[PDB]
Amino acid sequence: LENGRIARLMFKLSVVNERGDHNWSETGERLLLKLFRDYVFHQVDADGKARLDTNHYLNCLSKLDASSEEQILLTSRDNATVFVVSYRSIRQMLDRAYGELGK
Amino acid sequence: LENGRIARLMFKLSVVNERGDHNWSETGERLLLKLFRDYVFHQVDADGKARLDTNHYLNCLSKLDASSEEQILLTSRDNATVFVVSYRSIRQMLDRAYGELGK
Amino acid sequence: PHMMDSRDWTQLGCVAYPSPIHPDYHAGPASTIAFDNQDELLWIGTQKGFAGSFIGRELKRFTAFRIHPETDGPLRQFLFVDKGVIFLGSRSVYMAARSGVPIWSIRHESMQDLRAMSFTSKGTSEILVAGWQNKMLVIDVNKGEVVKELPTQDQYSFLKMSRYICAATNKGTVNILDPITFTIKKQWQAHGAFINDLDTSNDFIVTCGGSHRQTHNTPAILDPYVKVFDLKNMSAMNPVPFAPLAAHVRMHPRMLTTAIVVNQAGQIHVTDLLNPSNSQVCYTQPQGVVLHFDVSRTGEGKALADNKHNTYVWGSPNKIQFTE
Amino acid sequence: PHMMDSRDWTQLGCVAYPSPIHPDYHAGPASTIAFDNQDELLWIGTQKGFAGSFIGRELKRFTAFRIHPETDGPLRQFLFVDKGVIFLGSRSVYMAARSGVPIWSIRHESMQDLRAMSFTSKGTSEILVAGWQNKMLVIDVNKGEVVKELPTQDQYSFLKMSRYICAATNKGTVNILDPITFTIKKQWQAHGAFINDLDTSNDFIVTCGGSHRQTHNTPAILDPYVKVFDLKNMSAMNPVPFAPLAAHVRMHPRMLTTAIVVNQAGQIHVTDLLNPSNSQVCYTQPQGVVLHFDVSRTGEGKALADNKHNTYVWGSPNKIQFTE
Repeated sequence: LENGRIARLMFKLSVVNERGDHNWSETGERLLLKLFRDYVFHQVDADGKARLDTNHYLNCLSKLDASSEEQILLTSRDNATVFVVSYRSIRQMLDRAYGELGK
Repeated sequence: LENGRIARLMFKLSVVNERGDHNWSETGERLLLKLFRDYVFHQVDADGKARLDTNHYLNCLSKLDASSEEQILLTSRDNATVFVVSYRSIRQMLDRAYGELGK
Repeated sequence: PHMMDSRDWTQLGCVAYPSPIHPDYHAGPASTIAFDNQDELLWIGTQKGFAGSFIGRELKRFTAFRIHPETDGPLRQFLFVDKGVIFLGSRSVYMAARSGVPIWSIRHESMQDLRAMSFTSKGTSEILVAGWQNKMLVIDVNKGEVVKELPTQDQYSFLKMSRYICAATNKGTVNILDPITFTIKKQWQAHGAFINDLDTSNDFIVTCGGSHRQTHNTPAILDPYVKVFDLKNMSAMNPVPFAPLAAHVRMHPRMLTTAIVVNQAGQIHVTDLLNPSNSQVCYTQPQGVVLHFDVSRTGEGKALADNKHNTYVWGSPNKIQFTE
Repeated sequence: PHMMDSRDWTQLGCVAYPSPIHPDYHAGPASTIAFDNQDELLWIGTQKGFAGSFIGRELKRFTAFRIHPETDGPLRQFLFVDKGVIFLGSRSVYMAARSGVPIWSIRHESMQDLRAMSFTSKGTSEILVAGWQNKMLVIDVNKGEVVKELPTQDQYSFLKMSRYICAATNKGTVNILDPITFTIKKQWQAHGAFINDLDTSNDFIVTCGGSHRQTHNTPAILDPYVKVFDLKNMSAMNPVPFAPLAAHVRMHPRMLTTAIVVNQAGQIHVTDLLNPSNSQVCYTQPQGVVLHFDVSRTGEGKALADNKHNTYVWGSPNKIQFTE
């Protein structure tokens, strides 16, 4: 149920990220959704050991489902790109990206 | 329920794919799981339009959950790497990769 | 003149941007800086179009993102509205929320070498964009679309709306443009060949510049004064003498007849336009040559970027606020 | 001799591997080929370690994957067991299912320039690996680990287990090794400087080779015969005359005293070792110079790879099967 909801958001996230391949807004939206994916699923500790945490995955996805206004810090590997952005905004961007692929 | 099962496999698949970063077997296993992800979520038609199909996602993930002996064709973008491999084998590889990250 | 009391003037923060570990470091120092009018932000651009934002006097990093393809070159200018930040590059205009969430993207064929933009007669709903090219474009900021294309004989390095659109050409003249029709109401000969900086209030224009652009015979030399124009009565005023050579200028947002004048060594004069005899003098300690300058909406924050990639914030040690 | 009836001999399939769109194309033609002993597969290696498998006489693509880092160089040899395929490179030994699913990976410090491997006295449970280096390694195929390291004075280009481990040195001699202890039982002077190919049945060794390796004065020239050794009674036999110059040889898996001999132009003789007077002659049409050759377990499929990147399968038009 809530599991069904999470699963559906997972489908969308998987489909939109790392595909093959116009305007500059698209470039930023693609990067933001990739950094979001990394925030949820690729957390590491100091010294870069993988931090596996099912509760973290559930919590992030639950906040995405609820379009939480909570803001999160998304950073590129090289620390050059930094977004401070709400789950609400990420949710809207995800749904739009998925929708545009269906066209 | 089955939704819960699918969601859990999604977590594992997301966590193991496109991370940061020994033996050569690891290289092949990482590639195979990435090509599997592409088989499930990045199907395109001739002329490369995204083929969105929730039933395809559900069917692939259901076969993964059941360790189906059905074999699927996984190919790299450049067509150089080609695997013909069962869901059963992919499931085993996924669970092992996820397990190894927890160590 | 009168020196500044250190209890009123000190270095409050500093940041290297782009720093050595930034992908644009190789391309040079900041291309522009500007105080936001909300959220205590200072924005800094790179020579390849990265935008970085920094919070408060200590310049705590906030957000950072590239606003056009890196082959487009420098981030030329910022503008600020309630919904987000507008970014200008030579080939495009970009708008994003301060979060980095994209709002719109305009990459019009007539955008060949844009250099400047300003608001117009419509508050923050519309901008004019121009540059070293013979077309100008009018953009609806709400819809994120070009609504008009205009011919221009003069090419522009700066645009700013106050009472009128004050338009600095790349030849050192200032055109005063009707904000409704964009027709030239008056041309003012400010400097001989170039304008390095322009600011304006509803009552004044002030500029820095020089008599010749750079050649292998002669470096571009700045003038020992700020040029001043009376916007209320549409006539030139006496220049403000500035022996250290005037590189940048901003009107003080609270002291309405006062200009803030900066030389390349970071020497600053706060000078009343109506009588220059009383001006406060202070010094900053830039590592390199000062390249850019801005003042916050409250007047309390002064920012300076140098050619060694540093951006500094100076002001009073007593709890300063950039806006509100 | 006797020509071959076209109803018994025709080109059944062909593939370019690596083809121009393959990442290893630039590095050259196939490095080795071998018929699998199951699933109707032919395996082809590239100069950078890609393995490609192909089904049936028409060489329908099956699987393909790189078996070592591409800087390791050529795929040197295949071996086949029930669980999967064993792949040898200069620096490592790799085992994977025919699907491409990894089974194990061994990259031992003493693997400096491996060239050859064979089974030993333990069926398919154990292999011996060696090369142009003075160490050999024994590998447990079930566990995927080195179980023994052995010194060797002779460096090897080929190894194959039949009655004994027949070991071709890079000097043109053949060492006959006890399969249990790996001690040399007998040394046979096959060719003057090199062996280009070796095959063996329980009763024979056959080799192709020449008197001098390549220099700028002299290309390596192949001998006008196949050298033959009696494994049953451990003595040399009369060579098999082969005027077209013998480049490759395989024992016929069903006609037990018969050898299949191939020259670089793709001319093939099927010749009884015990009396060479009766041999069947046929021709193939390779685009380039033939570099590799193998025969299937049934004897019905003949494969040839050329220096123009083609691999061909020849045989009877009448429903051939590679194994079983």
